[PDB]
Amino acid sequence: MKAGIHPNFKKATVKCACGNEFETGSVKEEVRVEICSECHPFYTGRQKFASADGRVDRFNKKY
Amino acid sequence: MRVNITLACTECGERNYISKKNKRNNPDRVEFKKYCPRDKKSTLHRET
Amino acid sequence: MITKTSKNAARLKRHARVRAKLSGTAERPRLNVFRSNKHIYAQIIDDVNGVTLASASTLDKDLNVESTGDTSAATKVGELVAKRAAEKGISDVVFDRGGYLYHGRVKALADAAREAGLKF
Amino acid sequence: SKKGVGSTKNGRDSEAKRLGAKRADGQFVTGGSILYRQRGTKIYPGENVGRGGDDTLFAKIDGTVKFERFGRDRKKVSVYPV
Amino acid sequence: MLLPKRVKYRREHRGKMRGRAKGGTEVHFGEFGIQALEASWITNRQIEAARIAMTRYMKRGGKVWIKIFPSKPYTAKPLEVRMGSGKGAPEGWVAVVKPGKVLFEISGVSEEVAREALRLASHKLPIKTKFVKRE
Amino acid sequence: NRLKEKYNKEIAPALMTKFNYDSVMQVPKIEKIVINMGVGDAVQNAKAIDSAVEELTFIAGQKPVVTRAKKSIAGFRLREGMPIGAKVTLRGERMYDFLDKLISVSLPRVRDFRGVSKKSFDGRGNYTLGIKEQLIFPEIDYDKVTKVRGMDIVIVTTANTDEEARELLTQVGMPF
RNA sequence: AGUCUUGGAGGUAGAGCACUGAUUGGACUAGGGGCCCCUACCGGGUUACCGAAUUCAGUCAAACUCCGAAUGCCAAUGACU
RNA sequence: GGGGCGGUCGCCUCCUAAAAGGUAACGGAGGCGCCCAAAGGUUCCCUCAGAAUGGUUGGAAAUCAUUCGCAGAGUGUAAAGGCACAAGGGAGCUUGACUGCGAGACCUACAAGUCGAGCAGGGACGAAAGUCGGGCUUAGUGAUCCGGUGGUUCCGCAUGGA
RNA sequence: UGGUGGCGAUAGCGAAGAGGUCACACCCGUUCCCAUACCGAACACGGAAGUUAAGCUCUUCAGCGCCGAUGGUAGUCGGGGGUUUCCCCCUGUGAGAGUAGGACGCCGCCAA
RNA sequence: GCCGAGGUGGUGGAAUUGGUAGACACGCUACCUUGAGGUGGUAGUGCCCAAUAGGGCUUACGGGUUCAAGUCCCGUCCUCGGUACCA
Repeated sequence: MKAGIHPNFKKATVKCACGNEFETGSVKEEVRVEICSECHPFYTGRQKFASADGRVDRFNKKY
Repeated sequence: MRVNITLACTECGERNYISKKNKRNNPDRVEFKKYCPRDKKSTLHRET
Repeated sequence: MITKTSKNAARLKRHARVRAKLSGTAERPRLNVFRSNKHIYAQIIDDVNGVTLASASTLDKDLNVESTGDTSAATKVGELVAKRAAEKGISDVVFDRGGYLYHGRVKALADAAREAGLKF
Repeated sequence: SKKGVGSTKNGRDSEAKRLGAKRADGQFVTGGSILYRQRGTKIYPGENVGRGGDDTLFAKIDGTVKFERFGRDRKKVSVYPV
Repeated sequence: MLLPKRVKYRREHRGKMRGRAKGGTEVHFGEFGIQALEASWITNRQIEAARIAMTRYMKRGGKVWIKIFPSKPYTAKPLEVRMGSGKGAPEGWVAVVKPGKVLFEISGVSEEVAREALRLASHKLPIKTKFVKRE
Repeated sequence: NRLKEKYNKEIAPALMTKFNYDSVMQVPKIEKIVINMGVGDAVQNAKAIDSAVEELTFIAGQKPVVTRAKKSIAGFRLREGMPIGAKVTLRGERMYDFLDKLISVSLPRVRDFRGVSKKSFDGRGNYTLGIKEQLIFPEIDYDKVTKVRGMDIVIVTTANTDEEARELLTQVGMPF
């Protein structure tokens, strides 16, 4: 590694708003995250909100 | 433009050498160390 | 895919660049160096006759070393090179760094032969 | 009738430069004498033959001249002593 | 008007007409062909007239198979001009026809129509020519 | 640190017994990750190269090369030189850290994220992430962002065929 | 000096397409048209209307050579004349 | 291919050119009257053009990997010869783009023109072997006379200077 | 086996196999020498956790590549004849293409 | 026939000094002023696909140099000007 060229690297304690913590090494010493992988709904299988929401209109006869 | 260049010595002041250079790519006075047979050694030369 | 050619293929190309400009003539044998991961090897070759005259490896059960890849292993195999080159009298030799740098174990070989008395 | 047409546009040509073998195979040849005038290396220098700045092949020592071959499709001048 | 689309050198030498043809001496694309018994230059216009006579006698040609192409150009100085002062400007295109060279061919049509079609082709050509079957 | 241990421990026996290799060395490994930038606005905006010479030093601390055009192009108003695009190559520990940033931290922040494509394999075993917005993992700092200019990531395995690189990158954590 | 023997350099006559240019036809073929259907030039539905590049088979070249003569040339070696 | 008119006049490359060299025409094609202080030297590195795919803005084509590419690129510049052990690409350090030469050759009517191992004096790069007397070879140029400039244990119309 | 050399790819390419305690390697890390326009990919410094998958060897094979005759022919030196943009005969020479075939290694040195 | 010049929007015509337009003055178009035309005033203006955005054809044409060509180079057609002389 060239000296005086690269920025530093400390042990990043990546957080998440769902409380899940994770560890990398970055420029930032500590990182707070609002949406991680396990918080994002695509990673969590068939998600709650958009997949429960995305039923197309059943020819809305109902009334 | 391309100019005929003499390269005079500094320890002796004697001319002893010619090569060419640009007046635009080398606008400043150019210098080399060459051989001065009066001085019998490698010596710093100078455009005159 | 990503595929790589060996260390040895580029090593032989960069050795063949070296071999175009210096050779193992009469009364200047070629001092060749091979630099394996687990040992190191050094021959003293006539390239006119096709004959290696003296040889030394860290693959020698006499005068062994522990590390075999250390600079001290290269220094000991270099002093064996120069000692066999004095015992069988070539007395003047040409250093073929063989497709490597002149940096580490190879430079340790060369400095050991220059100290012990091979005139490169 | 005498109708005037001119203008060839293709007159000029360069001076003939005398390339090629100046000495032969089995020829006795002294040192420094030019063996082959060429451009590029149609034929390579071998033993005791040098390539010049204008890529001429010259003999470095006295001796006979041999035109052997460099293997695949490639030639070579080499000078030997007696 | 058979014309090469591009040519390296617009002014070439006239060459020499000696030896037989290198190849194409035998009919293999068609069934019936026409060989040259002599050597000549055949221009654009002779291949035009020959091929038109071929098409007009066959009245619906299976294939006509022109085997020679006018690659070589011939230049000509203008009328009533003295010798010298440069080579003349190019005027035409020529297929060099060595003896024993199959010029045109015929497939899918019976032998008598092929005889008379290549005969009407032959009377447009400057060469002595012969009919040739496939062997 | 964690993605190497996850890869070795969980993946290499599982992938080795999924593709039934006749040796441990046949198991594909992600060798390198090449991050292209490809900023060609250097012509009309001469400073712009420093954007992502600044940013890609922050994306991964290995400084990218200010890479040059190898051929003059008149249709792009560009002579040979006048450097275009930055380039990071990556192998070691920071790279598994970088896939840890991509998989676990960044790729949620793609603001329209769905299944990123199955059809981004070349036919040899290599993958590219095509990024259009330069702020995905939280270091990028909207404050220091005006031009949204995205990125090309070239995830390069050692896989010889293609669907075993598929089954590698699914197990590393890339969703599809 | 001649001739026999031997070794060479050089790429023409010939021949061949392996480069470079030219070029005949078959097979497919992304694509360009024309009949159009609706239709955000969007999706298409066809055609012996043309086809770049691939492949097979044939041609041509003073400034084309994967090849290559006969001669002439340069030599050495003895041999005679 | 009468003369005028037109065109040309020197140098380099190819074809003519007939397998050494040579070889004409107002024969066929082109270039030159420079450029480069790195586009020279040396040391260590290393491989091109295009294409198929995966790819934002990115388009047929900038930048990226990825295979296939002992050569379709490159070689400052015409053309030929040559080159992937580089002569083609990078980086470090450099000034041999030196001085006195030069055995011997090529070439040629002469004038000239070209090559040159090696020697000495001083170096450059390299650990060394070694390589370096410009660039990849061949164009990029002109005699003498007369002047200008710089330097010299040279002469200087009686002698010392001039 | 590993290094190193000469021989025209008859050496090659390509395809399918077999081998690891040594040996060459793939590999494991960068703490120092060094390095990477970026980076332990490379180059170096070390080490020996497993790996015969790749390089490497060692078998096969005639698909591309390569070597390659004999005969015949084209051409041509010399002599000659003809209706002479050319052709023919005689003496000697003699291709190129195509083939029959050869070939997927011969040969030195050193250390194990 | 030979030599020199020039071929540009519907028009006459500049760009001819190296970096991409198709200037400028006319027509043309939309609007304005007038009862209405003309003059006059404002805004556009090669073309075709596109609401704008935006990409390409384009400097007589066909082909090269170039990363680029209206310019650098050659050929075809045309229009200009000069020459076509000596018996």
